Amino acid sequence: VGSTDQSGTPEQSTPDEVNAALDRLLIADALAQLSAEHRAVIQRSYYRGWSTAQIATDLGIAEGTVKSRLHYAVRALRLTLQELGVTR
Amino acid sequence: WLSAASFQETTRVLTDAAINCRSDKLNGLKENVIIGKLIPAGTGINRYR
Amino acid sequence: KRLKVVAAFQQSGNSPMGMVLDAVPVIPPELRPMVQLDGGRFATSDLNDLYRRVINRNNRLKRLIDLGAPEIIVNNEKRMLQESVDALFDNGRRGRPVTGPGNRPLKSLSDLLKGKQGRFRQNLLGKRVDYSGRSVIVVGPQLKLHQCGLPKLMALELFKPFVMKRLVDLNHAQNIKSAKRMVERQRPQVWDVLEEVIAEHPVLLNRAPTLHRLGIQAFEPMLVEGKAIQLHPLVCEAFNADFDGDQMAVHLPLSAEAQAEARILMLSSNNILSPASGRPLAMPRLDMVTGL
Amino acid sequence: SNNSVPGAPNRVSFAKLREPLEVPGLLDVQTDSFEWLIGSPRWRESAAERGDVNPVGGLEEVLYELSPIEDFSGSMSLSFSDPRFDDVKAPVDECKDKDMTYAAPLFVTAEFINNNTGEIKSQTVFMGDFPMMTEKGTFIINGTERVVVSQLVRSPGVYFDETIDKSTDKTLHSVKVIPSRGAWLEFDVDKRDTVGVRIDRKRRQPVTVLLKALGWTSEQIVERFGFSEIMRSTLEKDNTVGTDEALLDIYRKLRPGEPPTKESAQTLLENLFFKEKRYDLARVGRYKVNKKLGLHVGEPITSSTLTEEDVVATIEYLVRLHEGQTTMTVPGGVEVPVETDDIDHFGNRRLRTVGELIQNQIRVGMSRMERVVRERMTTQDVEAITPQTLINIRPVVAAIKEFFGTSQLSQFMDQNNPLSGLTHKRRLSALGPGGLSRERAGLEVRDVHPSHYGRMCPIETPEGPNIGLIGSLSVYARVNPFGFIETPYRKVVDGVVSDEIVYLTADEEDRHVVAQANSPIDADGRFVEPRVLVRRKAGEVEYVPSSEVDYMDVSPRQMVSVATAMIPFLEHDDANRALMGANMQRQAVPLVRSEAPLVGTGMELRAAIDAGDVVVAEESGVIEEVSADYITVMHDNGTRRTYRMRKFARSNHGTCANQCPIVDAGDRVEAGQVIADGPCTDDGEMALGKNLLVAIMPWEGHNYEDAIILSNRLVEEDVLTSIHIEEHEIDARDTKLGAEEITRDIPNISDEVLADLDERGIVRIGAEVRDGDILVGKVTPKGETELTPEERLLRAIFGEKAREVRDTSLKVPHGESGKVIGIRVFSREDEDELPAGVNELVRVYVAQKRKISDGDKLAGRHGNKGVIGKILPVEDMPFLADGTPVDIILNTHGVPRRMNIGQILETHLGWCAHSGWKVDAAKGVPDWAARLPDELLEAQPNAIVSTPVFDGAQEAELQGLLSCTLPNRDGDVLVDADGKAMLFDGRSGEPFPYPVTVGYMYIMKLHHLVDDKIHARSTGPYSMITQQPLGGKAQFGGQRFGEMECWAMQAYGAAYTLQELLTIKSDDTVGRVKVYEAIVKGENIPEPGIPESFKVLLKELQSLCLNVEVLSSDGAAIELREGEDE
Amino acid sequence: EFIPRPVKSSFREGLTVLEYFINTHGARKGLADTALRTADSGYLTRRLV
Amino acid sequence: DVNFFDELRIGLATAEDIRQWSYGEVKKPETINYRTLKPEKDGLFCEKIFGPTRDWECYCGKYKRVRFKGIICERCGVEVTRAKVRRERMGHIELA
DNA sequence: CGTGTCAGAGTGTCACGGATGC
DNA sequence: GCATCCGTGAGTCGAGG
RNA sequence: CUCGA
Ligand SMILES: [Mg+2]
Ligand SMILES: [Zn+2]
Repeated sequence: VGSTDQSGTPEQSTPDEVNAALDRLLIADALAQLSAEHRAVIQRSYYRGWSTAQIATDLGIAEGTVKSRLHYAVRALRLTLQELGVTR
Repeated sequence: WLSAASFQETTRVLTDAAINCRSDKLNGLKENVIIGKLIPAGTGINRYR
Repeated sequence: KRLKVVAAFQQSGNSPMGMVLDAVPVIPPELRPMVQLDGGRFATSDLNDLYRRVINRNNRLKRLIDLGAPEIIVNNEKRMLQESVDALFDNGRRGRPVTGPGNRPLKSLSDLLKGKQGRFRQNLLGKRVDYSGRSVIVVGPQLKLHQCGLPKLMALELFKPFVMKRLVDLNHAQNIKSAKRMVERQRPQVWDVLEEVIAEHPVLLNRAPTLHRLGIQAFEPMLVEGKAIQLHPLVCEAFNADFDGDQMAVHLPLSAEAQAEARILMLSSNNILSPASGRPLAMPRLDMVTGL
Repeated sequence: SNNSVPGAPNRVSFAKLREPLEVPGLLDVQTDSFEWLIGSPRWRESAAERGDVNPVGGLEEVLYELSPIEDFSGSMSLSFSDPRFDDVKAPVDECKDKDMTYAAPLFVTAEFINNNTGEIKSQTVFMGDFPMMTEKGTFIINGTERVVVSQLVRSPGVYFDETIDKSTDKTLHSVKVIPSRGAWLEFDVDKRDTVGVRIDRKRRQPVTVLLKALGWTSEQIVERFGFSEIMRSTLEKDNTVGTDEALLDIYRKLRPGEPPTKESAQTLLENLFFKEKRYDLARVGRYKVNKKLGLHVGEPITSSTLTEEDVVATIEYLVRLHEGQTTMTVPGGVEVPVETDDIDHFGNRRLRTVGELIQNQIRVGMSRMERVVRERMTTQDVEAITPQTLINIRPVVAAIKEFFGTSQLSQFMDQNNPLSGLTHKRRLSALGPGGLSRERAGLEVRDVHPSHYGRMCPIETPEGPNIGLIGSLSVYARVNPFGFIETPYRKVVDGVVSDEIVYLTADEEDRHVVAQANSPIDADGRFVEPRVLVRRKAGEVEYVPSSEVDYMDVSPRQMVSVATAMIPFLEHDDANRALMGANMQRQAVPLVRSEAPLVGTGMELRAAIDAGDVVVAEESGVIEEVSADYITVMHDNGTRRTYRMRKFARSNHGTCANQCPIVDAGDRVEAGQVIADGPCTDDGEMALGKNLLVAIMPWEGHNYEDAIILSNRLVEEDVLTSIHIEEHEIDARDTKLGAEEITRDIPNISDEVLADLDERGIVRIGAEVRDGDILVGKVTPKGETELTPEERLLRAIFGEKAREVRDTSLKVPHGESGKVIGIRVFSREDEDELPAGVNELVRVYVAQKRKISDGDKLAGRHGNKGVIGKILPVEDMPFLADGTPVDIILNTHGVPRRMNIGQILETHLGWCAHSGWKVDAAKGVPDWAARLPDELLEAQPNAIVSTPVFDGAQEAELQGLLSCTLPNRDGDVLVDADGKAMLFDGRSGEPFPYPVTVGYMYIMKLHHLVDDKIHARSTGPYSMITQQPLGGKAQFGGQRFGEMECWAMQAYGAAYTLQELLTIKSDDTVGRVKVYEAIVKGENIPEPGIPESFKVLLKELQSLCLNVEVLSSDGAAIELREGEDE
Repeated sequence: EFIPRPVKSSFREGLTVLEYFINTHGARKGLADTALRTADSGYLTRRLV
Repeated sequence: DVNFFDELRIGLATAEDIRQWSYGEVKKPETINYRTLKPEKDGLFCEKIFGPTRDWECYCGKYKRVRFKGIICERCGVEVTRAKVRRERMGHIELA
């Protein structure tokens, strides 16, 4: 039906990364205020996307130890974000 | 060949460019504009830069 | 003239055999994108119809070679493969071009580089830029020669990241995230903050066509109400700008060097004389000369 | 009085010349062309009195040409007859609402003729839903009013050219035979004194190669062309001889690659030029040949085909012109001159209107179906065939759909104001298919031709790249069934003006001489002077005896367009600013309330009525009931007709089309009288603006070269306030992971933003909405595998599960704001036909009330344009002696350059209209008012007047009116006999040192408002391929720092600004994000990287088998975030 | 070339119908070539650049 | 990726260079599937050749998570990186 | 899938230089 | 050896389809 | 296609 070179076809656009850049800045701020154990566990589950047992094998710790650290480190960030007015 | 291909006769310049295998020293106003370097003029010359 | 071609192949060490291709490269897909339409159907770049025709005729030739088809079909097929690669690289160069639906010539790969719509002139010598706007220009006699009046709504969006910075400094906003929502919603705090931001931060004014370098001049912005740009009456000669519906563009220099180039090199007060002749341009011209 | 025919307001005209013929129907061009196409009774009755015998409509004309369809044997035949229409499928406004097409089903009578069976089955066959033309002269395709524009094309015929050679500097000659359809044929004499012929743009063969193939012996050729030595050199230099030899020579150059048979070339050389299948000169094309060559000039037009006799007479016509001959008679033909044709003359340039442009599309669509018929005959049996089985209407309706859907002639209707719409229907466009390319239109097609007098306007034309290529039809002009434009004239017998009026075509006008309209004429009809200014062929103006005048112009304004004829004192404005004056009247914006101008031309009444945006009474009667919604009229016979008002409807261009009743309860209204008027109408007259108190003086530089100063009274009293309506739209589709749903529940949004929404997620009627407010709450399900690492962490640190949907709500664009006035919802659930894949569709109408702002573009009727430079408080404005402040301050410097004194003359007459006047009747009528009508000797305040174009008020009478202007309520005369008045500086109090011209001028608000034309962008969307910011305001894009603008930077030496513009501010993927972070962090601006656009350039040079590599200072190639595999 | 008959009226007086018509011939071709003369101008400019 | 590099060299592209660039041959003439929007294998949009439509999402659907970064899927042949490669990975047609 | 009359495109630029060609 | 013919170029910016 | 400087 259509050809992009032909007129009358809308060109593709991609939105700006402003909202993503600001969140990444705030996430990087709240990350520094974490213990070296907690920061090195959320960055292996959400930034590296590993499994619960994969992080346990790397850090040389127990299975439930990774579960407990992630459970708090998430709430620790929610504390730091809500104290700065980050919208729920 | 980069300053010429953006002026006129794009194919005629690009054909003779690959045959003679010309290499372009990126030192010129029109060239640095394309690649994003400071133009070698005004506040871009090495004296003031 | 023959030696010019022959001597080049000898010294360089590249074989002339490259002029004959055994394989043709395919440009990555995002440079020939196929977009879906709001009617359900699709629309693809012409390069996809050219690459498809080369593939169609090249695969049919592979069948004829396997089948041992008569030399008349194989030779007449090989000819069409040559015309296909010729159309993919420069459709229309030899003979009549490959028409698409509606007798429109398809755009080949070499069409992406030629002329005003080509890659060089359209997307390399000139680009669209962030931190810029445009509106109608209106004469403002009260402005000083180094000043210009731009609308408040224009400045807020133009200086949006700078306003967001100060909104979190003065604690009008909790975080930078909510500071962005304040500018999009135009909370009353931004208008007091916006004035602090544009303080002695020069802006660039331009009117097409940009005939000489004074077609772009730097000014000190002053927040004015309304939606029109207020231009000084003396720079009208340089811009060749009358006030019968003209529009001008505004560009905001960000880096320290860019502001310094606007403050010193491009400021309207530092460019009263014409660089072509040396005679002044920002001088009494119409009502001003009659009044004097 | 002016226009005492419909019952309109009494505008008093400064008319010294009587009007012999009243203005025709301004919509006839669109109306008459379509009535002929569908064979309406009105067209048939018009043709009956025209003298026609058995006339045939455009649809019938296509069916008769089509009939009959037969195979190679002749055993099967199909025929069509009696085309008829059923009632319209849906009313006009219903199609605008539901976005369908206004059409009526077309029925025809078809029958199958079988010679071998002796019986025929005839029945009614439905052909297709046929797009119908509204009474306003428009079509409605998918709910948008469109206008089929009349096209100026090269008329069919034989045309001769006198070209001058480049290298040998000898006068050459060429011929073109342009058929109404089929193959072309052009003969020419080159610089070697030889004659040749190109056939269908193929290679140029010697002219005798064609003559030998048609059966002409080499001897009979020498007998016919022997008187010239250039033809004796042609048969000798000829290559091949023989009837069966040059016939194959033509075959191998025309259809190469095919076996040449003596009977395969004998077949096509007859079918391509002499069989009505693949060749046809129209009834106008045949007629244009039979006059140019001087043959068959008496025979009734029956041959719809080129003949062999014409080809010889054409070559005979050419060779004589080459050697200086001026006269030729074809053997057995009348005498005719030998000359070259203009092709710009309106007798050789043809106008094809709506009916023909649609007829040609129907003809092409029928031919595609015809091939389906012949194919379906030889496949199916010859005994179960009915007309329904042979007919596949798919290629027919798809041919009319493709035309109205996509065509340079099917144009989105101009709907700024009624005048813009009326002008759009009367446009004549050279561009389009069959005409010319914009890149091939030279400076000769575009300029004014002397044959355009009274046919196409010499003023009204755009000043952009389409100058000259688009014109407007003159007022009294009309089109004959051939395609040429006729203009009326009064036949002068022997220096005696007669009331007999006859329409002459362009070439018919040259065979006589016509007197200018403003000729001094006796009450009996005899010219006062023996020598009178008269127009002659080839654009010659000279005096000539009174016994030589054959005709004379109907009205002075006969040569101008309708919009051009609306500029008072047009004869005092140069053509440059006059063009802008008419072009900007079509750009006026319909205001909240409308006032008719004090200074008029008389055309304002008919322009509004004929445009079709008012409400005229069809039949005489009394007003039974009147409301803001509808008007009911009780007729004399007893029937009732009710007219519904169009209230606050969005036009094509966002202007407010709003009709208002004029009559009251129990008013006797005559037939054809305005009972209600719409946008830009006041009591039935074009009210494109307002009457403003103007002072002509510089004022503190706020009106510096064409800027305008306005009194804030125009803001406080909504004088220049206009309503604008925008349409916003969004739909709910089916996605891969679910379905988009329109719902009030939107993730992570407060109850405060959603407060203006109803329970469905739609904004409620009446709610005022700024930019960014939600109009329709739509959420689309997004997959889990599409989540940012930070977004998945941010989702975990907020504990919000089940939010697999993201926000895709319809929000208000930047720069929009107003009240929500209407909502329309379309749901697949509720039988509403949506495109496949959609479940719901919502349209929200937002109306803004736009007061006049700083920078909004105002203009008058004389090409005096300008933006609002300053809106002073009412006290700051310079005010008159009685405290009344002026409304608008126009700079003096922008008056004597433009040569548009009409604004000064209007300002004078405008004041006299505002105040009124009384001429001294005692001691007789003064010597300046002797020519004025008696109705003008006394005027009341706020009187309305007409200054017809090229007639109207003279400076002798205008000077005399300023001397007797009526005093105000206090008894004081404010303006002097010069027209100037004493003003007071409202800012200081001191009176202005000199008197200033003060009066009333009609000012229009043009559709160039800052509310639309302001735009700015920090960041936003980027074009996916080039990674540069989008373009245009609607896409929230950035400005283009073009090629010329980069030279300015380099001329300054501003290197960092130049690098900054092209990198971090544009297409640097990482630099732009890091700059935004560096600003919100307060850090410094980082270092610019490499443009992604340059990365694409290299990847594109690679696709052309060019090995481009980037080398470092040492010489090693460096990659750009990529490798290479095999 | 100039028309052998001049426009004797002034714009203050008021041109006749034929006087106005012959004037438009030069006015329209004045605007018409102004678009072409700027094209060859802007082309000569970018060549000089 | 610094912005100081002296020369920009151009030359004829050997038919052996074209294969050195290409991440696979475009065999079939098909484009995508007009229901699933998934590109057909060895077509003009093949993910095995040019790259994945979505980031870290393969064709066969086995690898959709980020933890398998850099794995060449065995069932569909697609690598698992970001869709940024689909702007720079070249293909080629082998002519008969 | 198998296939057995034949039905057939756009047309108003031009200046200028140099390789192309009888 | 030269007339022919091919290929090159022909302002910038903005708004709505 | 249509218009604005
Ligand atoms: Mg202007
Ligand atoms: Zn896979």
